[PDB]
Amino acid sequence: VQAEGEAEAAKMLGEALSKNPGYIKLRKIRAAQNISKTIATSQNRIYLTADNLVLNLQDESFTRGSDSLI
Amino acid sequence: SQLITQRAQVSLLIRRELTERAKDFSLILDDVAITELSFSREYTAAVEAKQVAQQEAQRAQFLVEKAKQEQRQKIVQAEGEAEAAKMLGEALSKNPGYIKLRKIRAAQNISKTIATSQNRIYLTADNLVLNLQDESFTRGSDSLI
Amino acid sequence: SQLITQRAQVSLLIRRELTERAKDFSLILDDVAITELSFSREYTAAVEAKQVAQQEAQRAQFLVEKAKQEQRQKI
Amino acid sequence: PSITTEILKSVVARFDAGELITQRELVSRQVSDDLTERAATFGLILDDVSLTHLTFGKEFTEAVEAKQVAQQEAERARFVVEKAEQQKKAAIISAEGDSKAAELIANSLATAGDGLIELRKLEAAEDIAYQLSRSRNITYLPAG
Amino acid sequence: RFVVEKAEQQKKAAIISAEGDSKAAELIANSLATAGDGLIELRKLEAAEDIAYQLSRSRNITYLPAG
Repeated sequence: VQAEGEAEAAKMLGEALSKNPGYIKLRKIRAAQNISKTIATSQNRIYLTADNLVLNLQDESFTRGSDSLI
Repeated sequence: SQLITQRAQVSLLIRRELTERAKDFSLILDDVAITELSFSREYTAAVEAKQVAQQEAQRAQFLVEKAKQEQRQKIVQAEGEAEAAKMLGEALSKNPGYIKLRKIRAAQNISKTIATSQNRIYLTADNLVLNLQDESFTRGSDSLI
Repeated sequence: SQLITQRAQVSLLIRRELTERAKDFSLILDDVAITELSFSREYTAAVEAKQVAQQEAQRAQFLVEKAKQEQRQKI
Repeated sequence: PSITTEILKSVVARFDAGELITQRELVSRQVSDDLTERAATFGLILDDVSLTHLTFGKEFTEAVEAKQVAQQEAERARFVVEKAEQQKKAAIISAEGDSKAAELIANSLATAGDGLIELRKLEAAEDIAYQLSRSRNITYLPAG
Repeated sequence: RFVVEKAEQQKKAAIISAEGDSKAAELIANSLATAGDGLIELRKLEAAEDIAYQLSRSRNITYLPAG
């Protein structure tokens, strides 16, 4: 039963994502946001990279996102 | 299962056998009743878990109703994102510089958020651009030629 | 939902059956009132959450008005 | 103490929880039939047989409450969708602002270059250093 | 057996949710095939701001520099 559901989902979803998988990326961003909320009140000890704060403006990777748009 | 669901028949069987055995001692049986019939702690817990699973299967029907609304919500959000992408991609195709500027602003915003936060933050001292003799001092200007 | 939104009909049904059963004991029913009708903590919290979500949907209308100003500010 | 007990326990075993609650009258009538038949042999007669209380176990009641909570949450999902529609309108408006901003900046920087970006990076470095200066929870470590 | 019944309901719900996901993916794919991925970068920046805000009240979150 679970596999029938998954196969039905996969057909249409893969047909949609074949043209452009950008949705995944957007979905991924949303996932991160959701996870952040979940992590805000969690009991875990979390050590994140300060790169998440995009505060190092002189870093060579600052323009990577924009450079990927050319 | 038979003991619980056939309690009357089990009682009648007990009464028949007990009557036959008590006749030999000249005793009369007027009534036989199974007043208590229970099982072990583990078996009771397993039966309760089975019925809880039945209730969970019935609860899963409302997850389909919620899934319909979730489908509509996904479609609405995607329509908004599709419109936004349509109008923003044409602007950014000529020159993505806005992103960079936006990124700088993001950093500033984040700094404010981080100033009063409860987190422990370990930043790189390169954020302070204090090492003027570093080889990377001219990188930003060198990128402008 | 039916219990809350049909309290009068439920009371009338209870009164009718109770009258039929109390006739056998030479008792007369003058009035039957469902004075209290509440549910569990979890169900009450879920109902309150549903109505809070309705108020949040109403609140989201002002986020559009704020978004217009934010658009102008960005420009 | 015997007949009643047995009869009751013998009849409840004919139904499941759903039938026990939603067909309480039928369960009571069957208990009444059996009890009247059994008590007639002892010279007793029943004037009324009533099932006054009927509940289930802790875990089963929790499961039932969870099922009804799920129904209420399915109802709440509609208002979540309405909020989503308003959020879509707001997102489209904000994105139009972003796209106009991007068009302006793209037109400027296509011919001007990215000098403004470097200047803004330096000014933002100064500003960010100022913003974080009052925080004791922020430490600066050298590269590497 | 009741686990299987729950599984059947879960299958229905998964199909409906995946239909929503697939329609969303189609919309976004049509938009981004011609527009580009500028919206993704903008959303990444906005999400960085939002995520920094979400985690700001937690004492059990620490930020360390890359490496």
